[PDB]
Amino acid sequence: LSHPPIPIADMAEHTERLKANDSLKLSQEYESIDPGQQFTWEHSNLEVNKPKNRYANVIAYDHSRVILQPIEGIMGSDYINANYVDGYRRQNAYIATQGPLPETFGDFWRMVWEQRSATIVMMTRLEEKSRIKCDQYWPNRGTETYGFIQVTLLDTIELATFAVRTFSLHKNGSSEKREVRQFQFTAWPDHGVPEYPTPFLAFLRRVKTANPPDAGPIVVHCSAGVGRTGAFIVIDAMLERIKPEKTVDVYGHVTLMRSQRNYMVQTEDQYSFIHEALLEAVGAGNTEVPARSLYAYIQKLAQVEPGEHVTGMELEFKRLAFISANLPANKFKNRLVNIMPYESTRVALQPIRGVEGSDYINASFIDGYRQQKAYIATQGPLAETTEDFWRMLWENNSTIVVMLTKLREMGREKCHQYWPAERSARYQYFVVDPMAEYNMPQYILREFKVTDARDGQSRTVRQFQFTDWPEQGVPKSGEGFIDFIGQVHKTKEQFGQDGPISVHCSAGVGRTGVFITLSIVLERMRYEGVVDIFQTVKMLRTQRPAMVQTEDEYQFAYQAALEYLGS
Repeated sequence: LSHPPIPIADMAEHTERLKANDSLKLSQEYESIDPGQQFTWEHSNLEVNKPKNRYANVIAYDHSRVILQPIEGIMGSDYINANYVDGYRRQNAYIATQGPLPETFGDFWRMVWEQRSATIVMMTRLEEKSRIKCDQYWPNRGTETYGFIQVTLLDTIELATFAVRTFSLHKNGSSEKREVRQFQFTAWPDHGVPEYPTPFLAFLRRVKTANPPDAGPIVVHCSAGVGRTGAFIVIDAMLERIKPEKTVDVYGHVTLMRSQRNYMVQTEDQYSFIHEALLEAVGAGNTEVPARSLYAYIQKLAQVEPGEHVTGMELEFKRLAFISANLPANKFKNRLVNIMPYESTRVALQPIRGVEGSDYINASFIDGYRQQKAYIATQGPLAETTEDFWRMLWENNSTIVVMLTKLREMGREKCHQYWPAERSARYQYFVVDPMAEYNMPQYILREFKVTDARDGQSRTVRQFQFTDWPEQGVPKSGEGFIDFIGQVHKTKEQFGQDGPISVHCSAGVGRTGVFITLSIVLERMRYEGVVDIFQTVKMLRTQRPAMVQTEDEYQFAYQAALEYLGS
Protein backbone atom coordinates (compact mmCIF):
# COMPACT_ATOMS: atom_id res chain seq x y z
CA LEU A 1 0.00 0.00 0.00
CA SER A 2 1.58 3.21 -1.28
CA HIS A 3 5.25 2.21 -1.45
CA PRO A 4 5.43 -1.04 -3.34
CA PRO A 5 8.63 -3.18 -3.96
CA ILE A 6 11.04 -2.08 -6.69
CA PRO A 7 12.12 -4.67 -9.29
CA ILE A 8 15.88 -4.71 -9.47
CA ALA A 9 15.49 -3.59 -13.08
CA ASP A 10 13.85 -0.25 -12.09
CA MET A 11 16.23 0.37 -9.21
CA ALA A 12 18.27 2.71 -11.31
CA GLU A 13 15.47 4.93 -12.27
CA HIS A 14 13.66 4.85 -8.94
CA THR A 15 16.77 5.98 -7.13
CA GLU A 16 17.30 8.89 -9.54
CA ARG A 17 13.69 9.97 -9.01
CA LEU A 18 14.11 10.03 -5.23
CA LYS A 19 17.23 12.12 -5.79
CA ALA A 20 15.62 14.59 -8.21
CA ASN A 21 15.45 18.25 -7.10
CA ASP A 22 17.91 17.83 -4.25
CA SER A 23 16.45 14.58 -2.93
CA LEU A 24 12.88 15.90 -2.56
CA LYS A 25 10.92 12.60 -2.85
CA LEU A 26 13.63 10.75 -0.92
CA SER A 27 13.03 13.23 1.84
CA GLN A 28 9.24 12.91 1.65
CA GLU A 29 9.44 9.15 1.54
CA TYR A 30 11.83 9.11 4.52
CA GLU A 31 9.73 11.49 6.63
CA SER A 32 6.68 9.39 6.06
CA ILE A 33 8.26 6.26 7.69
CA ASP A 34 6.01 5.11 10.50
CA PRO A 35 5.59 1.75 12.27
CA GLY A 36 2.43 3.35 13.57
CA GLN A 37 2.21 1.69 16.97
CA GLN A 38 3.00 2.39 20.57
CA PHE A 39 5.95 0.75 22.32
CA THR A 40 7.15 0.86 25.87
CA TRP A 41 10.63 1.24 27.29
CA GLU A 42 10.30 0.60 30.98
CA HIS A 43 13.51 -1.32 31.42
CA SER A 44 15.69 1.27 29.72
CA ASN A 45 14.23 3.82 32.15
CA LEU A 46 14.78 1.98 35.40
CA GLU A 47 17.05 4.15 37.45
CA VAL A 48 19.63 1.38 37.72
CA ASN A 49 19.55 1.01 33.89
CA LYS A 50 19.81 4.67 32.88
CA PRO A 51 23.59 4.84 33.21
CA LYS A 52 23.71 1.70 30.95
CA ASN A 53 22.37 3.86 28.15
CA ARG A 54 25.12 5.72 26.20
CA TYR A 55 22.48 8.22 24.98
CA ALA A 56 19.45 8.86 27.19
CA ASN A 57 17.39 9.43 24.07
CA VAL A 58 18.30 6.13 22.41
CA ILE A 59 16.50 3.38 24.28
CA ALA A 60 15.51 -0.28 23.85
CA TYR A 61 11.85 -1.10 23.19
CA ASP A 62 10.52 -3.67 25.76
CA HIS A 63 9.01 -6.13 23.26
CA SER A 64 12.16 -6.59 21.12
CA ARG A 65 14.85 -6.10 23.74
CA VAL A 66 17.65 -8.62 24.28
CA ILE A 67 17.10 -10.09 27.76
CA LEU A 68 20.10 -11.28 29.66
CA GLN A 69 19.82 -13.97 32.42
CA PRO A 70 19.67 -12.25 35.70
CA ILE A 71 22.56 -12.15 38.22
CA GLU A 72 21.28 -13.30 41.54
CA GLY A 73 20.89 -10.42 43.88
CA ILE A 74 21.64 -7.75 41.25
CA MET A 75 18.65 -5.69 40.25
CA GLY A 76 18.73 -4.65 36.62
CA SER A 77 21.11 -7.33 35.58
CA ASP A 78 18.82 -8.57 32.81
CA TYR A 79 19.21 -5.37 30.88
CA ILE A 80 21.27 -4.25 27.92
CA ASN A 81 20.52 -1.48 25.46
CA ALA A 82 19.93 -3.83 22.51
CA ASN A 83 17.10 -5.02 20.32
CA TYR A 84 16.54 -7.85 17.82
CA VAL A 85 16.05 -6.64 14.30
CA ASP A 86 14.71 -8.75 11.36
CA GLY A 87 16.48 -9.48 8.16
CA TYR A 88 14.67 -10.57 4.95
CA ARG A 89 12.54 -13.56 6.11
CA ARG A 90 15.14 -14.00 8.82
CA GLN A 91 13.61 -13.41 12.19
CA ASN A 92 15.79 -11.62 14.77
CA ALA A 93 18.70 -12.09 12.39
CA TYR A 94 20.56 -9.22 14.00
CA ILE A 95 21.00 -7.56 17.39
CA ALA A 96 21.26 -3.76 17.11
CA THR A 97 23.03 -2.32 20.20
CA GLN A 98 24.94 0.72 21.28
CA GLY A 99 28.70 0.81 21.52
CA PRO A 100 29.28 -0.64 24.94
CA LEU A 101 30.29 1.61 27.89
CA PRO A 102 32.95 0.65 30.43
CA GLU A 103 30.24 -0.29 32.85
CA THR A 104 28.54 -2.49 30.24
CA PHE A 105 31.46 -4.34 28.75
CA GLY A 106 30.53 -7.43 30.84
CA ASP A 107 26.87 -7.15 29.76
CA PHE A 108 27.86 -6.95 26.10
CA TRP A 109 30.00 -10.15 26.32
CA ARG A 110 27.42 -11.98 28.30
CA MET A 111 24.96 -11.00 25.56
CA VAL A 112 27.25 -12.41 22.86
CA TRP A 113 27.71 -15.64 24.85
CA GLU A 114 24.09 -16.17 25.83
CA GLN A 115 22.82 -15.28 22.40
CA ARG A 116 25.36 -17.56 20.75
CA SER A 117 26.49 -14.99 18.39
CA ALA A 118 29.58 -15.72 16.32
CA THR A 119 29.93 -12.41 14.64
CA ILE A 120 30.15 -8.76 15.80
CA VAL A 121 29.94 -5.89 13.32
CA MET A 122 31.39 -2.61 14.60
CA MET A 123 30.41 0.22 12.38
CA THR A 124 32.68 2.82 13.79
CA ARG A 125 36.18 3.96 14.72
CA LEU A 126 36.74 4.14 18.50
CA GLU A 127 37.21 7.88 18.02
CA GLU A 128 36.17 10.11 15.12
CA LYS A 129 37.35 13.69 14.85
CA SER A 130 38.26 13.95 18.59
CA ARG A 131 34.83 12.59 19.69
CA ILE A 132 34.73 9.13 21.39
CA LYS A 133 32.11 7.06 19.52
CA CYS A 134 32.68 3.75 21.40
CA ASP A 135 35.04 2.61 24.25
CA GLN A 136 37.27 -0.43 23.76
CA TYR A 137 35.46 -3.48 25.04
CA TRP A 138 38.04 -6.00 23.98
CA PRO A 139 41.67 -6.83 25.15
CA ASN A 140 44.75 -5.31 23.62
CA ARG A 141 46.17 -8.87 23.68
CA GLY A 142 45.75 -12.18 25.37
CA THR A 143 42.94 -12.75 27.80
CA GLU A 144 40.84 -10.22 29.78
CA THR A 145 37.85 -10.93 32.05
CA TYR A 146 34.55 -9.05 31.62
CA GLY A 147 31.83 -10.00 34.03
CA PHE A 148 32.29 -13.75 34.03
CA ILE A 149 33.37 -14.15 30.43
CA GLN A 150 37.06 -14.51 29.58
CA VAL A 151 37.75 -12.98 26.19
CA THR A 152 40.98 -14.01 24.44
CA LEU A 153 42.33 -12.13 21.39
CA LEU A 154 43.60 -14.87 19.08
CA ASP A 155 44.30 -12.75 16.01
CA THR A 156 44.20 -9.30 14.44
CA ILE A 157 44.04 -8.58 10.73
CA GLU A 158 44.06 -4.94 9.94
CA LEU A 159 43.51 -3.59 6.43
CA ALA A 160 42.89 -0.40 4.65
CA THR A 161 39.22 0.12 5.51
CA PHE A 162 38.52 -2.42 8.11
CA ALA A 163 39.88 -4.76 10.72
CA VAL A 164 38.96 -8.28 11.73
CA ARG A 165 39.61 -9.59 15.22
CA THR A 166 39.33 -13.17 16.27
CA PHE A 167 38.36 -14.10 19.83
CA SER A 168 37.85 -17.10 21.97
CA LEU A 169 35.34 -16.86 24.82
CA HIS A 170 35.21 -19.01 27.89
CA LYS A 171 32.80 -18.69 30.83
CA ASN A 172 34.34 -20.08 34.07
CA GLY A 173 33.14 -23.55 35.08
CA SER A 174 32.33 -25.01 31.66
CA SER A 175 34.96 -26.36 29.25
CA GLU A 176 32.90 -24.62 26.51
CA LYS A 177 35.03 -22.36 24.42
CA ARG A 178 33.32 -20.30 21.66
CA GLU A 179 34.75 -18.47 18.68
CA VAL A 180 33.66 -14.88 17.75
CA ARG A 181 34.85 -12.61 15.06
CA GLN A 182 34.58 -8.80 15.17
CA PHE A 183 34.48 -7.04 11.88
CA GLN A 184 35.23 -3.34 12.29
CA PHE A 185 34.54 -1.01 9.44
CA THR A 186 37.00 1.87 9.67
CA ALA A 187 36.26 3.99 6.60
CA TRP A 188 32.92 5.65 7.48
CA PRO A 189 33.46 9.41 7.21
CA ASP A 190 33.38 11.62 10.29
CA HIS A 191 30.58 13.61 8.63
CA GLY A 192 27.83 12.23 6.38
CA VAL A 193 27.92 8.91 4.55
CA PRO A 194 30.63 7.38 2.26
CA GLU A 195 30.95 8.96 -1.13
CA TYR A 196 30.92 5.55 -2.76
CA PRO A 197 29.59 2.25 -1.37
CA THR A 198 32.41 0.11 -2.57
CA PRO A 199 34.42 -0.09 0.61
CA PHE A 200 31.31 -0.88 2.63
CA LEU A 201 30.14 -3.54 0.15
CA ALA A 202 33.48 -5.32 0.32
CA PHE A 203 33.22 -5.05 4.11
CA LEU A 204 29.81 -6.57 4.00
CA ARG A 205 31.06 -9.49 1.80
CA ARG A 206 33.78 -10.26 4.35
CA VAL A 207 31.23 -10.36 7.17
CA LYS A 208 28.83 -12.59 5.34
CA THR A 209 31.38 -15.18 4.35
CA ALA A 210 32.77 -15.40 7.94
CA ASN A 211 29.45 -15.61 9.63
CA PRO A 212 28.61 -19.25 10.26
CA PRO A 213 25.19 -20.10 8.79
CA ASP A 214 24.11 -21.74 12.19
CA ALA A 215 25.10 -19.02 14.70
CA GLY A 216 22.88 -16.74 16.80
CA PRO A 217 22.13 -13.21 15.67
CA ILE A 218 24.91 -11.05 14.18
CA VAL A 219 25.61 -8.35 16.76
CA VAL A 220 25.76 -4.97 15.03
CA HIS A 221 26.76 -1.71 16.77
CA CYS A 222 28.00 1.81 16.03
CA SER A 223 27.78 4.54 18.67
CA ALA A 224 24.02 4.69 19.36
CA GLY A 225 23.33 1.46 17.47
CA VAL A 226 20.69 2.94 15.19
CA GLY A 227 22.23 4.96 12.31
CA ARG A 228 25.07 3.15 10.56
CA THR A 229 23.92 0.00 12.33
CA GLY A 230 20.62 0.50 10.42
CA ALA A 231 22.30 0.98 7.09
CA PHE A 232 24.33 -2.19 7.53
CA ILE A 233 21.20 -4.19 8.37
CA VAL A 234 19.00 -2.96 5.52
CA ILE A 235 21.72 -3.39 2.91
CA ASP A 236 22.38 -6.91 4.04
CA ALA A 237 18.75 -7.86 4.27
CA MET A 238 18.04 -6.50 0.82
CA LEU A 239 21.05 -8.40 -0.72
CA GLU A 240 19.58 -11.51 0.82
CA ARG A 241 16.13 -10.61 -0.57
CA ILE A 242 17.20 -10.27 -4.20
CA LYS A 243 18.61 -13.85 -4.31
CA PRO A 244 15.22 -15.58 -4.41
CA GLU A 245 13.09 -12.47 -5.24
CA LYS A 246 14.64 -9.90 -7.60
CA THR A 247 12.85 -6.91 -5.97
CA VAL A 248 13.94 -4.49 -3.24
CA ASP A 249 11.79 -2.91 -0.55
CA VAL A 250 13.91 -0.50 1.49
CA TYR A 251 10.92 1.51 2.61
CA GLY A 252 9.16 -1.51 3.82
CA HIS A 253 12.18 -2.93 5.68
CA VAL A 254 13.05 0.37 7.44
CA THR A 255 9.41 0.56 8.49
CA LEU A 256 9.63 -2.94 9.99
CA MET A 257 13.00 -1.97 11.63
CA ARG A 258 11.41 1.06 13.33
CA SER A 259 8.95 -1.16 15.16
CA GLN A 260 11.97 -3.00 16.59
CA ARG A 261 14.38 -0.24 17.56
CA ASN A 262 13.97 3.49 17.72
CA TYR A 263 15.43 5.59 14.87
CA MET A 264 16.82 2.73 12.71
CA VAL A 265 18.37 4.54 9.75
CA GLN A 266 18.69 7.81 11.53
CA THR A 267 19.37 10.32 8.63
CA GLU A 268 18.16 10.90 5.02
CA ASP A 269 21.73 10.60 3.86
CA GLN A 270 21.88 7.14 5.40
CA TYR A 271 18.60 6.35 3.63
CA SER A 272 20.23 7.54 0.36
CA PHE A 273 23.35 5.60 0.91
CA ILE A 274 21.36 2.41 1.36
CA HIS A 275 19.90 2.96 -2.16
CA GLU A 276 23.30 3.73 -3.69
CA ALA A 277 24.86 0.63 -2.20
CA LEU A 278 22.06 -1.63 -3.34
CA LEU A 279 22.23 -0.02 -6.80
CA GLU A 280 25.96 -0.79 -7.04
CA ALA A 281 25.52 -4.31 -5.70
CA VAL A 282 23.16 -5.44 -8.47
CA GLY A 283 25.69 -3.90 -10.99
CA ALA A 284 28.48 -6.43 -10.37
CA GLY A 285 28.04 -9.97 -9.20
CA ASN A 286 30.67 -12.11 -7.58
CA THR A 287 34.17 -11.72 -9.08
CA GLU A 288 36.23 -13.08 -6.26
CA VAL A 289 38.19 -16.25 -6.80
CA PRO A 290 40.12 -18.75 -4.73
CA ALA A 291 43.77 -19.15 -5.85
CA ARG A 292 43.09 -22.80 -6.81
CA SER A 293 40.30 -21.70 -9.11
CA LEU A 294 42.06 -18.70 -10.68
CA TYR A 295 43.29 -20.47 -13.83
CA ALA A 296 39.85 -21.97 -14.50
CA TYR A 297 38.30 -18.59 -13.86
CA ILE A 298 40.71 -16.99 -16.37
CA GLN A 299 40.06 -19.79 -18.92
CA LYS A 300 36.32 -19.09 -18.59
CA LEU A 301 36.92 -15.34 -19.03
CA ALA A 302 38.95 -16.12 -22.12
CA GLN A 303 36.00 -17.73 -23.97
CA VAL A 304 33.43 -16.00 -26.17
CA GLU A 305 30.27 -17.48 -24.56
CA PRO A 306 27.48 -18.81 -26.84
CA GLY A 307 25.27 -15.69 -27.23
CA GLU A 308 27.97 -12.99 -26.79
CA HIS A 309 30.32 -11.59 -29.52
CA VAL A 310 33.16 -10.66 -27.00
CA THR A 311 35.10 -12.52 -24.27
CA GLY A 312 33.87 -12.88 -20.64
CA MET A 313 37.04 -10.97 -19.78
CA GLU A 314 35.95 -7.95 -21.81
CA LEU A 315 32.32 -8.14 -20.60
CA GLU A 316 33.66 -8.06 -16.95
CA PHE A 317 35.73 -4.98 -17.81
CA LYS A 318 32.75 -3.30 -19.45
CA ARG A 319 30.84 -3.57 -16.18
CA LEU A 320 33.29 -1.25 -14.40
CA ALA A 321 31.39 1.59 -16.16
CA PHE A 322 36.33 18.16 -10.03
CA ILE A 323 36.13 21.68 -8.51
CA SER A 324 39.79 22.69 -8.11
CA ALA A 325 40.94 20.70 -11.22
CA ASN A 326 38.66 23.02 -13.17
CA LEU A 327 39.51 26.40 -11.67
CA PRO A 328 40.75 28.43 -14.70
CA ALA A 329 44.21 29.05 -13.19
CA ASN A 330 44.83 25.25 -12.77
CA LYS A 331 43.70 24.35 -16.28
CA PHE A 332 47.22 24.51 -17.72
CA LYS A 333 48.26 22.18 -14.79
CA ASN A 334 46.42 19.24 -16.40
CA ARG A 335 47.96 17.13 -19.15
CA LEU A 336 44.48 16.04 -20.44
CA VAL A 337 41.22 18.00 -20.00
CA ASN A 338 39.26 14.85 -19.34
CA ILE A 339 41.69 13.30 -16.72
CA MET A 340 41.21 15.19 -13.44
CA PRO A 341 41.49 14.22 -9.76
CA TYR A 342 38.29 14.01 -7.66
CA GLU A 343 37.97 16.80 -5.10
CA SER A 344 37.62 14.36 -2.20
CA THR A 345 40.90 12.41 -2.85
CA ARG A 346 42.93 15.08 -4.55
CA VAL A 347 46.39 15.76 -3.09
CA ALA A 348 46.27 19.44 -2.11
CA LEU A 349 49.50 21.43 -1.81
CA GLN A 350 50.21 23.81 1.16
CA PRO A 351 48.63 26.94 -0.29
CA ILE A 352 51.13 29.74 -1.07
CA ARG A 353 49.77 33.12 0.12
CA GLY A 354 48.74 35.35 -2.84
CA VAL A 355 48.79 32.94 -5.81
CA GLU A 356 45.31 31.37 -6.20
CA GLY A 357 45.33 27.63 -7.11
CA SER A 358 48.89 26.90 -5.86
CA ASP A 359 47.24 24.21 -3.71
CA TYR A 360 46.49 22.23 -6.88
CA ILE A 361 48.29 19.40 -8.55
CA ASN A 362 46.70 16.70 -10.77
CA ALA A 363 47.11 13.96 -8.23
CA SER A 364 44.97 11.60 -6.13
CA PHE A 365 45.41 9.70 -2.88
CA ILE A 366 44.87 6.01 -3.30
CA ASP A 367 44.43 3.29 -0.68
CA GLY A 368 46.53 0.12 -0.59
CA TYR A 369 45.70 -3.31 0.73
CA ARG A 370 46.78 -2.50 4.32
CA GLN A 371 46.65 1.24 4.68
CA GLN A 372 44.81 4.17 3.21
CA LYS A 373 46.67 6.66 1.08
CA ALA A 374 49.42 4.13 0.34
CA TYR A 375 49.81 5.77 -3.14
CA ILE A 376 49.57 8.99 -4.93
CA ALA A 377 48.49 8.49 -8.52
CA THR A 378 49.42 11.53 -10.59
CA GLN A 379 50.20 12.41 -14.23
CA GLY A 380 53.70 12.68 -15.74
CA PRO A 381 54.86 16.18 -14.76
CA LEU A 382 54.70 19.08 -17.19
CA ALA A 383 57.61 21.48 -17.35
CA GLU A 384 55.18 23.91 -15.66
CA THR A 385 54.15 21.48 -12.86
CA THR A 386 57.58 20.11 -12.23
CA GLU A 387 58.16 22.41 -9.33
CA ASP A 388 54.73 21.54 -7.91
CA PHE A 389 55.58 17.87 -8.20
CA TRP A 390 58.69 18.12 -6.06
CA ARG A 391 56.81 20.05 -3.43
CA MET A 392 53.97 17.52 -3.40
CA LEU A 393 56.49 14.82 -2.66
CA TRP A 394 58.07 16.86 0.19
CA GLU A 395 54.88 18.07 1.74
CA ASN A 396 53.37 14.57 1.69
CA ASN A 397 56.50 12.63 2.81
CA SER A 398 56.56 10.61 -0.42
CA THR A 399 60.12 9.37 -1.04
CA ILE A 400 59.38 6.65 -3.67
CA VAL A 401 58.37 7.61 -7.22
CA VAL A 402 57.34 5.01 -9.76
CA MET A 403 57.50 6.21 -13.38
CA LEU A 404 55.74 3.85 -15.86
CA THR A 405 56.58 5.54 -19.15
CA LYS A 406 59.63 6.48 -21.21
CA LEU A 407 60.04 10.23 -21.61
CA ARG A 408 59.02 9.72 -25.27
CA GLU A 409 57.04 6.88 -26.86
CA MET A 410 55.57 6.46 -30.40
CA GLY A 411 57.36 9.67 -31.33
CA ARG A 412 55.44 11.71 -28.68
CA GLU A 413 56.60 13.36 -25.51
CA LYS A 414 54.99 11.37 -22.67
CA CYS A 415 56.68 13.09 -19.74
CA HIS A 416 58.84 16.04 -19.18
CA GLN A 417 62.24 15.25 -17.63
CA TYR A 418 61.48 16.61 -14.16
CA TRP A 419 64.77 15.35 -12.60
CA PRO A 420 68.39 16.55 -12.77
CA ALA A 421 71.17 14.25 -13.97
CA GLU A 422 74.41 16.00 -14.89
CA ARG A 423 74.24 18.47 -12.01
CA SER A 424 72.04 19.80 -9.20
CA ALA A 425 68.73 21.53 -9.86
CA ARG A 426 66.81 23.95 -7.66
CA TYR A 427 63.03 23.55 -8.14
CA GLN A 428 61.75 26.41 -5.97
CA TYR A 429 62.74 25.88 -2.22
CA PHE A 430 64.02 22.36 -2.98
CA VAL A 431 67.52 21.44 -4.07
CA VAL A 432 67.62 18.04 -5.70
CA ASP A 433 71.07 16.41 -6.09
CA PRO A 434 71.43 13.45 -8.51
CA MET A 435 73.24 10.70 -6.49
CA ALA A 436 73.11 7.56 -8.67
CA GLU A 437 71.51 5.89 -11.57
CA TYR A 438 71.16 2.05 -11.81
CA ASN A 439 70.34 0.47 -15.18
CA MET A 440 68.49 -2.77 -14.70
CA PRO A 441 67.16 -4.90 -17.52
CA GLN A 442 63.56 -3.70 -17.26
CA TYR A 443 63.87 -0.45 -15.30
CA ILE A 444 66.10 2.30 -14.06
CA LEU A 445 66.57 3.25 -10.40
CA ARG A 446 67.51 6.88 -9.82
CA GLU A 447 68.47 8.19 -6.42
CA PHE A 448 68.31 11.85 -5.38
CA LYS A 449 69.06 13.99 -2.37
CA VAL A 450 66.44 16.60 -1.81
CA THR A 451 67.29 19.53 0.46
CA ASP A 452 64.72 21.96 1.68
CA ALA A 453 66.51 25.32 1.17
CA ARG A 454 64.29 27.12 3.71
CA ASP A 455 65.46 25.01 6.72
CA GLY A 456 68.41 23.01 5.38
CA GLN A 457 66.63 19.68 5.99
CA SER A 458 67.11 16.79 3.63
CA ARG A 459 65.62 13.42 2.38
CA THR A 460 66.65 10.66 -0.02
CA VAL A 461 64.19 10.24 -2.95
CA ARG A 462 64.24 7.03 -5.02
CA GLN A 463 62.63 6.89 -8.53
CA PHE A 464 61.89 3.63 -10.27
CA GLN A 465 61.35 3.99 -14.00
CA PHE A 466 60.07 0.89 -15.66
CA THR A 467 61.43 0.82 -19.27
CA ASP A 468 60.09 -2.49 -20.56
CA TRP A 469 56.46 -1.67 -21.10
CA PRO A 470 55.86 -2.09 -24.82
CA GLU A 471 54.83 1.10 -26.58
CA GLN A 472 51.68 -0.59 -27.93
CA GLY A 473 49.87 -3.20 -25.87
CA VAL A 474 51.03 -4.76 -22.67
CA PRO A 475 53.84 -7.10 -21.68
CA LYS A 476 53.60 -10.61 -22.98
CA SER A 477 54.84 -11.88 -19.64
CA GLY A 478 54.17 -10.35 -16.25
CA GLU A 479 57.51 -11.64 -14.89
CA GLY A 480 59.43 -8.36 -15.12
CA PHE A 481 56.55 -6.24 -13.87
CA ILE A 482 56.14 -8.57 -10.88
CA ASP A 483 59.79 -8.32 -10.07
CA PHE A 484 59.54 -4.54 -10.55
CA ILE A 485 56.63 -4.22 -8.08
CA GLY A 486 58.67 -6.42 -5.71
CA GLN A 487 61.69 -4.11 -5.98
CA VAL A 488 59.73 -0.93 -5.39
CA HIS A 489 58.14 -2.47 -2.29
CA LYS A 490 61.34 -4.00 -0.92
CA THR A 491 62.82 -0.57 -1.23
CA LYS A 492 59.78 0.83 0.62
CA GLU A 493 60.16 -1.40 3.73
CA GLN A 494 63.90 -1.60 3.66
CA PHE A 495 64.45 2.12 4.22
CA GLY A 496 61.31 2.46 6.35
CA GLN A 497 59.09 4.81 4.40
CA ASP A 498 55.80 5.70 6.02
CA GLY A 499 54.78 7.94 3.14
CA PRO A 500 52.87 7.09 0.00
CA ILE A 501 54.49 5.74 -3.20
CA SER A 502 53.83 8.42 -5.88
CA VAL A 503 53.03 6.57 -9.24
CA HIS A 504 52.70 8.15 -12.64
CA CYS A 505 52.79 7.35 -16.32
CA SER A 506 51.72 9.97 -18.78
CA ALA A 507 48.03 10.78 -17.85
CA GLY A 508 48.51 8.70 -14.65
CA VAL A 509 45.57 6.25 -14.94
CA GLY A 510 46.33 3.30 -17.16
CA ARG A 511 49.63 1.68 -16.44
CA THR A 512 49.44 3.59 -13.09
CA GLY A 513 46.25 1.71 -12.34
CA VAL A 514 47.75 -1.67 -13.30
CA PHE A 515 50.72 -1.04 -11.07
CA ILE A 516 48.53 -0.12 -8.08
CA THR A 517 46.07 -2.96 -8.89
CA LEU A 518 48.75 -5.55 -8.83
CA SER A 519 50.50 -4.16 -5.82
CA ILE A 520 47.27 -4.74 -3.93
CA VAL A 521 46.17 -8.00 -5.57
CA LEU A 522 49.43 -9.80 -5.12
CA GLU A 523 49.69 -9.03 -1.45
CA ARG A 524 46.05 -10.09 -1.00
CA MET A 525 46.89 -13.36 -2.78
CA ARG A 526 49.84 -13.88 -0.29
CA TYR A 527 47.71 -13.24 2.77
CA GLU A 528 44.26 -14.46 1.74
CA GLY A 529 44.68 -16.89 -1.16
CA VAL A 530 41.89 -15.20 -3.04
CA VAL A 531 41.86 -12.77 -5.90
CA ASP A 532 39.30 -10.24 -7.00
CA ILE A 533 40.66 -8.03 -9.72
CA PHE A 534 37.37 -6.47 -10.59
CA GLN A 535 36.66 -5.18 -7.11
CA THR A 536 40.23 -3.88 -6.78
CA VAL A 537 39.73 -1.83 -9.94
CA LYS A 538 36.27 -0.76 -8.95
CA MET A 539 37.84 0.59 -5.73
CA LEU A 540 40.66 2.45 -7.42
CA ARG A 541 38.01 4.10 -9.50
CA THR A 542 36.41 5.47 -6.32
CA GLN A 543 39.64 7.41 -5.72
CA ARG A 544 40.74 8.37 -9.27
CA PRO A 545 38.80 8.16 -12.54
CA ALA A 546 39.64 5.71 -15.41
CA MET A 547 42.20 3.66 -13.38
CA VAL A 548 43.11 0.75 -15.64
CA GLN A 549 42.16 2.30 -18.95
CA THR A 550 41.91 -0.67 -21.40
CA GLU A 551 40.82 -4.27 -21.71
CA ASP A 552 44.32 -5.48 -22.47
CA GLU A 553 45.51 -3.66 -19.30
CA TYR A 554 42.77 -5.40 -17.34
CA GLN A 555 43.61 -8.74 -18.85
CA PHE A 556 47.25 -8.20 -18.06
CA ALA A 557 46.48 -7.90 -14.31
CA TYR A 558 44.86 -11.34 -14.52
CA GLN A 559 47.88 -12.62 -16.46
CA ALA A 560 50.34 -11.37 -13.85
CA ALA A 561 48.19 -12.60 -10.97
CA LEU A 562 48.26 -15.97 -12.78
CA GLU A 563 52.00 -16.06 -13.33
CA TYR A 564 52.60 -14.96 -9.74
CA LEU A 565 50.52 -17.90 -8.57
CA GLY A 566 52.96 -19.98 -10.69
CA SER A 567 55.92 -19.34 -8.29
